Order: sequence, then C-alpha cells, then structure tokens
Amino acid sequence: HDPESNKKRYLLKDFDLEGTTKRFEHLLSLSGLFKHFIESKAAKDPKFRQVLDVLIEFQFRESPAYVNGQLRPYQIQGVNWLVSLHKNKIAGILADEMGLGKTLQTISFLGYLRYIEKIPGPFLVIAPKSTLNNWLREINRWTPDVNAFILQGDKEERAELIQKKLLGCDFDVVIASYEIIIREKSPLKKINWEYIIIDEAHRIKNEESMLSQVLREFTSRNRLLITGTPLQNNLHELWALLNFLLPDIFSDAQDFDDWFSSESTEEDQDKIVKQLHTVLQPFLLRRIKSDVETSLLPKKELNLYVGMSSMQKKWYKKILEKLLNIMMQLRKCCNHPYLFDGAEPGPPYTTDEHLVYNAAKLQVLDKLLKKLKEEGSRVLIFSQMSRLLDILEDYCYFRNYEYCRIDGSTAHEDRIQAIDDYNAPDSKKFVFLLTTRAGGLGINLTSADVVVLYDSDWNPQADLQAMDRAHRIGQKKQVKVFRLVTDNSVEEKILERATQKLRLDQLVIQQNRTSL
Amino acid sequence: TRKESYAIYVYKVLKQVHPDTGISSKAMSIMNSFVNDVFERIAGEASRLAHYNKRSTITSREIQTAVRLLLPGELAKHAVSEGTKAVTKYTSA
Amino acid sequence: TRKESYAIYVYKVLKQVHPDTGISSKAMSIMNSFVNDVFERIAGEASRLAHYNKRSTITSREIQTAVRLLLPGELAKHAVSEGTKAVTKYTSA
Amino acid sequence: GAKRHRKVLRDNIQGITKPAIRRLARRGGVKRISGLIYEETRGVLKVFLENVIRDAVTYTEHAKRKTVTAMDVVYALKRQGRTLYGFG
Amino acid sequence: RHRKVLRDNIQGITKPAIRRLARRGGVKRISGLIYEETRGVLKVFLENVIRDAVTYTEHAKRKTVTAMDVVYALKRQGRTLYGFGG
Amino acid sequence: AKAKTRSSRAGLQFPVGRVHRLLRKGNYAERVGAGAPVYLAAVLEYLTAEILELAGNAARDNKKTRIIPRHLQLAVRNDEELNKLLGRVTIAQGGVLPNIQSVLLPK
Amino acid sequence: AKAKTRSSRAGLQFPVGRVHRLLRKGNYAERVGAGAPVYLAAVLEYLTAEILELAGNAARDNKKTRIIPRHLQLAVRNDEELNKLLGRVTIAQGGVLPNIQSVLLPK
Amino acid sequence: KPHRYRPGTVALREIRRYQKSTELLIRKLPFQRLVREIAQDFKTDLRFQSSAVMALQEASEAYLVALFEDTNLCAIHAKRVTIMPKDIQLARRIRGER
Amino acid sequence: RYRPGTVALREIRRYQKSTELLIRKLPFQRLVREIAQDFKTDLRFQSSAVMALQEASEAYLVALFEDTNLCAIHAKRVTIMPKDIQLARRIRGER
DNA sequence: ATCGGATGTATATATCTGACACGTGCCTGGAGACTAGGGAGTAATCCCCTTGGCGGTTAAAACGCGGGGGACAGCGCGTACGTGCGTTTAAGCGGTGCTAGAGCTGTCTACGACCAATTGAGCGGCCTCGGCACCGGGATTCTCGA
DNA sequence: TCGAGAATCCCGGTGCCGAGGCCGCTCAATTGGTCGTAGACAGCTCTAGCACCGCTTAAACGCACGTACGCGCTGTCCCCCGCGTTTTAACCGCCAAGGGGATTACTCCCTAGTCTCCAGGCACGTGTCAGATATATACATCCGAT
Ligand SMILES: Nc1ncnc2c1ncn2[C@@H]1O[C@H](COP(=O)(O)OP(=O)(O)O)[C@@H](O)[C@H]1O
Ligand SMILES: [Mg+2]
Repeated sequence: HDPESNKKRYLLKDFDLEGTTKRFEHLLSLSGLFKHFIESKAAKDPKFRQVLDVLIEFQFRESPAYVNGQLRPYQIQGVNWLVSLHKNKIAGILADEMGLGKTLQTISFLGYLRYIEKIPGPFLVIAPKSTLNNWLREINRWTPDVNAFILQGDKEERAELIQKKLLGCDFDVVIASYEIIIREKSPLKKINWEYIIIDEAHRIKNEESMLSQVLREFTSRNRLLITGTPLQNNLHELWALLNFLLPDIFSDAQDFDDWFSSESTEEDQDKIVKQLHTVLQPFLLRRIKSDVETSLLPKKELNLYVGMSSMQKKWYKKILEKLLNIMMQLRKCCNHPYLFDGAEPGPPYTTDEHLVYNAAKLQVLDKLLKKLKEEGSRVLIFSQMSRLLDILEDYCYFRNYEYCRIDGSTAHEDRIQAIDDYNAPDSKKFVFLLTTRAGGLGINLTSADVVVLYDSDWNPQADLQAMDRAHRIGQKKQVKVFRLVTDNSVEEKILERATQKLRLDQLVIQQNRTSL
Repeated sequence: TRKESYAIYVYKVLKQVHPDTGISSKAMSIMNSFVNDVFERIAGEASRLAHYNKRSTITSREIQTAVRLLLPGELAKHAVSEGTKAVTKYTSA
Repeated sequence: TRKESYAIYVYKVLKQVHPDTGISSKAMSIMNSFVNDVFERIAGEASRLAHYNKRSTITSREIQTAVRLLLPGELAKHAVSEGTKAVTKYTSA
Repeated sequence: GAKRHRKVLRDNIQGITKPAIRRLARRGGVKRISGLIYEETRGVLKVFLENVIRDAVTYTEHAKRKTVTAMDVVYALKRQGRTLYGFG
Repeated sequence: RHRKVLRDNIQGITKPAIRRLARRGGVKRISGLIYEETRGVLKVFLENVIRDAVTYTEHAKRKTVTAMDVVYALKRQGRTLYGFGG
Repeated sequence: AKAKTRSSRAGLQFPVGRVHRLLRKGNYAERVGAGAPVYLAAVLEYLTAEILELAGNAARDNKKTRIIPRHLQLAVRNDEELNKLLGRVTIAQGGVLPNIQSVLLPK
Repeated sequence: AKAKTRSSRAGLQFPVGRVHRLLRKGNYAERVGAGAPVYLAAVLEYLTAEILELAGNAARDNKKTRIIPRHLQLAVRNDEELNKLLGRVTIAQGGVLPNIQSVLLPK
Repeated sequence: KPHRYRPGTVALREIRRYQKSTELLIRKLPFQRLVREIAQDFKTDLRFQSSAVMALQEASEAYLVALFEDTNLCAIHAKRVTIMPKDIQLARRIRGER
Repeated sequence: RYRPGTVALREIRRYQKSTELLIRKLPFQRLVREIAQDFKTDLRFQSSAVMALQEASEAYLVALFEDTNLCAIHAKRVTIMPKDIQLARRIRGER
C-alpha cells in the first residue's frame, strides 16, 4: 500500500511448474488435441514433459459496485470471462470490435483484481501514443481511487518520473506507448509486472519485432491482449499472438502452420476449422459489433468495374514489356497515368478537362461525385497513394469543390483542426481526402455517409478499418462503399487475394463469435 | 645483339600522318619508350583484371576495359572504337 | 565458400609479442589487408627484378633485393637479417 | 493548384551541410573558416567522388555484375593511388 | 675507383646554376638563403635515386651503373623518364 | 599456302605477332586470347598517331621538317588529354611551356 | 615418414606452403625457388610483429587490452619509417594525430 | 550579464575534441543519396552495398581532412588564420590534382 | 643601365625557350660519383647513366621551383624564400 | 610626351653530320594437325533488394544578432637584393693509352616441375563470458571579468 | 589582478555483444620418385670506362652602388564566431508483395597451347645528301632616360 511498503512487492529484489500444473489440469478438460503441442515439444523439448507424464466460480452477476456509473450487460459478460480467465492461470485475447468499449472492461477487471483479491499493481499498459490520454481519462473516471502516470516526455522528464515514482513504487498503472517500452526497458524490466496489457495488439505480429523481443524479456505473472481484429492476413500471425500469450503451450509455429495453413488437408473441408474452433474457444473472445447496437445500418458495398483509357492502355503495355523496378508500376498505371513523369502533356501545364478523361477511374469518379453533389452527400476518398492524392486534389480544384486533406505528412494540430472543421455543423466541405493507413483510430468522421475506396489494399483489414471511419457509432443514415476496380489488370489480382484473405478470416474467426 | 624496337612501325605511321616530315633519333627513342610504357601499363591492368575476375586468360574484353580505365575521356573512346574496328575486321577475314 | 586469410598467423604472432592482449575484428581485417599489400609489393618487385635480368626463377636473392628496395632505411636490415636467419635454419634442418 | 509537380529536392551536394564541412575542417585543425569555403569544398568533393565512382562502375561492368561492391571501390581507390585498409 | 676521393662537391652546384634553374622555373627575384636549401634538396633526391640504382646494379652482380638501372630506379620512385631506353 | 600477316589481315601497321609474343612471355596470364593482340596493337597505333600528329604540327609551326623532343614535349603539354596521360613522365631534352605569372610582369 | 610443416622446419609462424602456392599462382615468374617462400614468410612475420608491438604499446597507453584501428593508426603514424612505408595508405576507422599549429594557440 | 567565451576558445576546444574521436563526420543518408546521384550518370540501373558506400565515405572524408590540413598550412604561410578558397586552390594545384 | 626586373624577365623568357642542361657536367658528375661511394666502393658509371641522372635532377628542380614561385606569390611577394620551398615540399608530400 | 642604346629577329651562305635508302641473313611468325580443359550455357535457389506509404524521438541544422578581432589597406624605412664590371678559374674539347669487365659460348648438373597417396592444418559453425560502451556525480582544471 | 562558472577527467556500477575457444571435416601441404633444362662456372674477347694532358675562353666570383620591396606599425570596417530559439530531417521500427541478381553444380564445345616445317620480315651494316647549325649583317622594337 504505502510506497515504501509497496516497494517490497513491486521491485524484483531477487520450468515454472507451479502454475503450469494447474494450467494443464484445467486445460486438458477440453479435447485431447491440446496436448499435441506438448507431445511434440517433449521429444523436441524434454524439460517440458515433466508435467504431462504425471497426468472458484464467481459469476459476478451485476455491474461492479466499486466502479462509477452503470456497466452494460455484454460488458458484464466480458469482464466475467476475464475473471474466469484469471482464475485458471491462463491468458486470452479480447477481440470486440472498435468502438464497442474495451478499455472500460479492462479497467473494471483491474478494479476486480485490486478490490476483490487485493493486489494494487503493478500493471503495465501498452498502447499507441495517441490513446494514452484516452486511457488515463477512463482510469481516473471509472475507478478514481488509483494512481497512474503516462510516463512521457523527453529523456529528462521520463528519468525524473522514473526516479520519483517508478523506483519509488508510487503507482498502480504505468501506461506507456509502444516506443517507450523499447526506449526504457532496463528501468522497466524489474517491477515483476502482475499483468501486461497491450491495446491494439495488431502491432505484435512479427516475432522478430524489437517490441516482441523486448516484451519476451519482461517477467510477468500473466498477460492479456486487446485487439479489434486478430488474424489480418495470415494464420502464423494468430499463432504469434497466442505464442506471446502462452509460450508454455504455443511454442511450435510449424506445428500450427502445417496443421491448417501450411498444409490444408485434402479432405472436403471444415474438419480442421472445427478443430480450430475447439482449440481457440477457451482462449479468444469476440462479439458481433451488431450484436447489441442496432443503430448503424449495414454498408451497401459495391464494385465499379471500370475499364482503361487509351493512354492508360499504352502506358500499361509499355510497363508490361521489358528505370522502373517493381510490379507496383502496374498499380500506378492502372490507378492514374499522370503519376509517371512525362505523361502530363507539355512543359506548360494546365488544369482543364484534359485529366478527367485521361484516367479511367476518375471519369466514373467525377460522375459519381456530381450525382451525389446534386443529392446532398459528402465524400471520403481513401486512396492508397499520397502522391496520387495530390492529383485528385488538383482535380477537385478544377471542379471547384472543397478540400479537407489529412495525409501522413499532416501535422497533428492540422489533423485535429481538419477533423474539427469538417465534422463541425453545416459547412462548405464536400470531399475529404485521406490516405487509408493514416491517423490510427482517432478519427470520428461520422458526419458524412459516402466513402469511396479509390484503391484496394493487400489485406482487407486495412480497408475495413478505413470504412469504419464512417460506419462507427454515430452516423445513422446510410453507408455507400464505392471501391473502384479496373479489370484485366493487376488490380483484379490484388482484389482476389484480398477476397481470399477475407474469406479465411471469416471462416476462422467470424464463426467463433456466432457461438459467442 | 638484335635488340627489338618499334622504330620501323612508328616510321610507317609517321609517313602516313605527315608524309613530308621526318624524325630524329632521340625523338624515335622517346616514341619507342612511350609505346613500351603504354604497353606495360595496359597489359598490367588487364592481367590484374583477369586475376580479379578469377579468369585464366587475357582477351579483347579485358584489353578494352583496361583501355577504358587508363585513358582519359576522348582518348579512351576513340581508342576503343579503333580497337573494336580492328578486331571485327580481323575476325571477318 | 572457404576464404583464406592470415588471421590465425597474425594472432599467433601477437600472442608472443603481447601475451595478454586481444584484437578486434576491424583491426584483424586491417592487418590482413596490410599483409596482403606488402606481399603483393614484394612479389611484384621480385617479378620485375627477375624479368630485367632475363631470369625465369624467383629465388631468395630476388626477394632480398626486393625488400631492400621497398622497406625504408633501418627497417630493411632487420627484415633482411630475419630472412637470412630463417633461410639458413630451414636449409640446415 | 498544379500540385502534381511536387518539389525540387534542392541538391544532394547541398546535402553536405555547412556544419559537416566545419566538422571536417576542425578535424583538419583549422580555427577560422571563411564563408566561401563551403562551396569550394562541395566542388572538390563532387570531383573526387565522380573520379572514384567512374572506375568502380567500370570494374563492376567488366565483371558483368549489377552491384558495385566494396572490392570494386577498393580496387578503384588503389588504381588512383589511395590504398584503403579495412574492407578487404 | 681509387682516384683521391673528394668532398664538398655539392658546392659545385653553383649559385648561377641554381639561378638558371629558377629562371626556367619562372622565378623573377631570389632571396640569398635559397641556395643552401636547394643544395640540400638536390642532395637528398640524388641520394635516394643513386641508392636504388646501386641496389639494382649490385643485384645484377655488376660493377658498372647503367642508364637502364637509373631508369628503373626513377620509375620505381615514380618519375618515369623517356629517352634512355626502356 | 601463301602466308599473310595478322597485321595485314586486321589492316594495321603495328605488329600483331610481336605483341602476341610479348603478351605470352611477359607473365601476364596463363593464356592469351586471339583478339587481344589485335586490339592492343590497334590501340597502340592510334595513340602513336594521335601524339605524332600533334608533334608534326608543332614542328611545322616551328618551321622544321624533322621533329625533336622539344616538339614532342610541346605537343604533349599543350594537349590536355595527353598531358593527363603523361603526367608523371619527364621527357629527355624537352623543356617547359612558356609561362610567366601575371603579377611578375611590369605595370 | 612423418610430415613436418616447412614453417616449423624454418622456425616460423607464417604459412610457408601457402606463401609458396600464392607465389606460384600469382603469375610472377615461370618458376619459384625453394628459399623464396621462407624468406618472404620471415619478412612478413617481422613486419607484422613490429606493427603489432607498437599497436599493443599504444593500446596499453590508452588503458585497454584490445588493439583497434585507432591504435593501429596511432602506432603507424608515430613511427617515422613505418609511416614512410604506409604513406599513401589510409586506415579505416583510424583518425589523425593530435596536432595544433603553434600560431593558432592563444597568446 | 551571462558570461561569454572569447572568439576562438571554442574553436580550439572543438579542434582538440575532433582530432581525438574516430567516427565519420558526414551524415550517412545524405552521402548515400549523393553517391547514387553521381553514379547514375555513368550507367543507369545500378545498386550499391552498404559496405561499398561506407568504404567510399571513409576514403572521401580522409581525402577532405588531408586537404584541409594543407589548406591550413597555406593560410598560415600567408600570415593568416582564416582559410579561404585561394588556399584550397593553391593546395590542390601544388599537390598535382588540378 | 636597366632597372631591377628587366634582365630577370629577359632571362626567364630565354631559359623557358631553350632545351639544354643548365648545370655544368663535370661538377654534377663529381657529385654523383661522390654520393655513390657511400653505398658501394669502386663503382663505374655509364655516361648515359650520368646524363639520365642529370636530366632527372634538373626536371625535379625546375618543377620544384615552379611550386615555390606559386607559394611566394600566394603570400603577396615576388621573392622566393626557404619557407616557400619547405611549404611546397611539405604539401607535395616529400617532407 | 621624344631620342639613344641594347637586344632579339629575319635574311644569306657555307658545313657538316646524321636521317634515310639499299643490300644481306636469319630468326621468328605463319600454316597445319592434334588435343584437352577453360569457360560458356542451363538451371535451381534464395536472400536481399525495390516502391510506396506510415508513426515517433531526438539531436543537428538553420536562422538571427551582438560584437570583437582579424583582414585589408596605407605609410615609412632600411636593408637586401638586382645590375654591371674586372679578374680568375675551371669546364669543355681533342687526343691517347690501358685494362677492367660487360657480354657471348659450351657443359653439365643440381634443382625445380609434375604426379600419385596420405593426412594433419585450417576453415565454417556454435557458444559463452569478459572487455568496453554508457551513465551519474564528484573533483579538478581552465577561462574570463573584477 | 582572484573568484565565479563551465568543461573535462575520473571514479564506480550495469549490460551486451563479439573474441576467443572447441569441434568436425576436407582439401591443400607433404613425401617420395622421375625427368628435363636453366643457370652456374670456365674461358675468351673486345668495348668502353677511366686516367692524364694541353689549350681556349666562357662562366663564376668578388665588389660597388642604388632602388624597391619586405616588414613593421596604425586604423577601419566587416564578417565570422558564440549563443539562444525553433524546425526539420536522420534514424529507427513497420507493412505488403514480388522478383532479380549472385551463387553453386554440371555438361560440353571450341579455342587456347603444343609440335613441326619453312619462307620472309626485320635487324644490321654500308653509303649518300639535305636539314639543321654556325657566322655575319641589316632591321624592329622595347626600354629608360630625357
Ligand atoms: N457507462 C458506460 N458503459 C459502457 N460504456 C461506456 C460508458 N461510458 C462510456 N462508455 C464508452 O466506452 C468506450 C470505450 O471504447 P474506446 O474508448 O473507443 O476504446 P475501444 O474501442 O478500444 O473499446 C468509450 O468510447 C465510451 O463511449
Ligand atoms: Mg480503443
């Protein structure tokens, strides 16, 4: 409790079978395939076979009394699932959709840990830099009686905070960004870390990441991950998530890969995914976004199969035949020919109609913006290239519409000002330029209703997150996705690969939450 | 006895680039030493190149590269043109 | 993929001059380059020296004259003495 | 408008910053530096770099490769008479 | 040979000769202290070149220093000379 | 079975057989290709003609018929490519280019 | 019989056999003698021992037990004849000798 | 009034702190960009290695330091302490480069 | 009576146009074969060898005096002083 | 601003001497078979490159300003050079004699090339634990304005 | 001028990564034997290097005189350094997918080397003659004093 007294519990003044035995005892109650990993890394790893060879219910009905305000019943179910997860010496992944509310559930579960079994910290929380304040606010609001600091600033400020509170053990939560964890590990490697919580666990995918390696060096009683969408593209990434969760069990990537992904059985189908549902049922929890929400109506996603232009065809053939050193050149040409140097006609440059018809997509694009403009709609172009987004900006100038652009080079204050002015009440702002993988999740463009994915991405999750900039809670009229695809080109290839990835994700995970 | 020299050939070139002038003995000795020095420089560069590339033979490609590496600019390109012309004429005969 | 170098030999030489003293990788590479360069200089000078006298063999006499030509001043007589000592010991054993 | 003509990317020779020339000058051991030194330095640097790179590219062209190597750079320096120890 | 070995022949490189060398170099006005410096630098240059030439001629087991040995010594020092063979 | 020289076949003046023998006996490589002597002889002949034309022009400017080391030196030092090629070379009985610094001349 | 390396038979540390093979493969002459590799190995050993002794002295002066390119450079440039031998050589990750002209010092 | 160092006493301190370190004094990425720009004027469609660029940078900085030393001697010979482009031109012309 | 500088310029123009050797032959030969006796006793010299030595020496000295003159000009003088020769040799790398 | 001298600069004429053409031998380059091994062509393969975009830290880099000291110019002056004239002296030349010792030829033998078997030395792969880099903090030293 | 105030050196503590052993294997040294053939040694020879010696006469030496130039001193700007904001770009960490150069491993052909002859091109020795000095002489032109 007292800083000096709590120093005796925080700092680390000093084959963990002690919890491993109970872990396996509870885990083998399910299907026997769970022990296949250990029967593999027992011949592979003899030291871990010493536990296999030998071999409280708190439903927590109502919303926590110790927290402020009322807590939603589905969040009650989630936090009870976290409680059950704790009282089994196992760790899981909460995977509710963005905006459903996960920070509240996590901090309510921490309040459980602190006020029902009396362990006031330490707790490490890792999140993207933009979210830290939005964590501290809920920390102070829902359970006010707790101390926490953001551990931010220049070297001097962070060192002062470390000396004042970290080594002095004057905290309960030590919320810190992804970069801070790497920056200061030695001062932070020894707090014994009851839990380590990672919001937006999409970052921890590659096992060779510096963040991954650093996090493996930490010593913690138990872990936890928060992430809206696990398994973006591959299955090995989900394996990496699970491996970080429980390295005792998921210590064999090749096993899981050859099990489903690296080798899909030559049977008809679905036996292996039934076994996957059995395996991951106790580990990962996810709920349908539309399970309790009504409100947001579903999106009217459409494809506009545009052709090609004469100059576009010429350039595309010139690229196909064989200064340019990638297949992405095809994606540039299929996108807009002006990206190349010399395509623009003449050292004198103009802005008249000589660009609209020269680009295949932008013709139908202009038609659709017009048709919506005499209908009272706003546009959220999400191209994949900032350089091309300049071309679209020039075109919008020619048509005399209103910019509001946030690329990756837009300063944070400029970003928030643009969000404010566009999302403001009635204003002269027709189109909203934006690059898909920009801004993180701190954008709430709920005023508009029409989004046009100008290009397509390799993984569908990026597009889905981009489409959530207008389909989140809030906007309650209509959503019209208008992704543009050009036929007989590499764009068809990337669309097909994205579709197969989305189907894989659907079958693997999007059948669990139906049972959940 | 019978010391070889490039005189008889330097004279043949001279009485086609200026078929009216002559050349003194000291000048001819200087020309001979110049030809020998350039030969040694080019051949040494070519041998070093062949040794670098693990090759066991010296051929027109190494000779051309050594020329292009030792002569400056216009001399290099003109000498390369002359060498390739001579090699093609030799092979087509 | 084998790649030879004088690393073990330079290390053996170091361990008898400064018995308790290591050497980093970059210094090792620099010493290897130094040995290769000195070998190339001496061998090239010996080759030229044998060519001037119309000999076909490189022998200890050419090597000694080459080290006298290349090494500076007082650094040359110690190398010559070491070479003669080694040659006599080898030819007597 | 007309943003499709983005920038100039002023000059990679101007990428050699005045503090960098000043640091090299300090290592050389000079006390006061005139204001016009920073252009002569860039000129001589560019001349030297082209002279070395021409021979390095010649070597890598002869070898029928497409990647200039540290060995090619070392050979070019040796040819110019600037032997470099430490790269092979 | 045994011909009454002499000294101070560096004084044979006389002041007017040094002045003529300076004039061919393009020097208009000459300070009076330059002659000893010139004698020193000439003596150093000659010592180096003659050392190399004598090394060559002694390796060839000869007793006569030849223009070819001198040319080889100059080329070894990096001052290639045209007009005496080679 | 009449014998005609490789120089005649290649249309050169310099000897190709002698260059081949020098390359073989000079301890440059284990083997010597067939086109290397032709290429090297052509290059040598080109360089000789290039320097010797300039020498003849200098001799004509000096109103002389036979060229001398002074004319050779004048040609080499006046032509910049040749001056860079023969930078570290001294020519016997050559001399210097007429050159006086502007500061030394009277006002 | 029993093999005995030529290095051991000559009382050296450097590889006499490897030196002999490099001398035969380097296109230096048609034949190589028997004592030439021994002489060359002895010379190389002497030079490397000298430079390493100076470098170790420098490293011990800097209170360190590894020789680094800084110590190699500092040992080479502080010896007049070694520096003359390596006048045109540059040592990577080396440096310069601490040297400030006396005119530049404060009055 | 805050204390101030007299002109030159910080230049001397920088001199003796830079004649004692060993690292490279030019930034890495700008030098790499300059190298690629120069190289793409002899034959297009080449690539370099990190070790090649490091060796080239090492040789380059050695060249410029060795040039600045002779520039300093020329400036001192001219009864000065400030190095000027005249000094670089003289040092390069005497050295034989140009 | 001419004024200081006129005869010097005339001499510069005269000696930059000639080709012969500016050092007497026997004094230089005596110097050469006195220096030679420090390396081996009872040597003989080819006349061609001595002439090659003389021409190399003269070329070296003229090329040194040109750089010495440039050093003197750089310091706003027209008189060459020993410091100029020392600076030229030091820059050139000989010292 | 014009004269009076001294110094190249053309213009003729005689004199060698050293390029240039011619004849003679022989050594080397060309023609022709024969052969083997170097290098060219094919194909796996695989790791690192490429292009376009993103987010965050944190020093360097760029800029502005004051002010000091250094460069640059001008002035005096007092040597230290240049120029010119006699006076010796030693180089340069022509000639001669002598002998050391470069240079060539013949024999033959010791020693390097080449090849087959054999086997230790050295190189690639792997692992670990000290040497050195980095970070307070305390003491010492050095500069600058009283 | 001594006492701030700043910068640097010198002590402990981490901590981390590369240097330095240890091991297996494979491939170049090593040993023994055979066979040309370079070079080593004797002998000869004839060339050129060395040593005097006399004569001429240009170049070096010594000394005078008198400018002009190198060096020291004094002002005056101006421009470069030291220092405090503030701005940005280098430098990490990432994603997403390719494919393209670089590197073995193998087969086979074709172009080098190696011989044997044998003409003919080039080196050597000789014998002109005309190109380049070697004197003279008149003219142009700078230079320095009027
Ligand atoms: N009393 C409450 N009960 C449930 N949810 C709430 C309550 N008050 C606020 N919330 C919501 O909980 C949400 C937390 O979700 P958010 O901050 O978007 O992060 P995430 O999307 O990761 O869950 C907030 O957006 C907030 O609107
Ligand atoms: Mg969230």
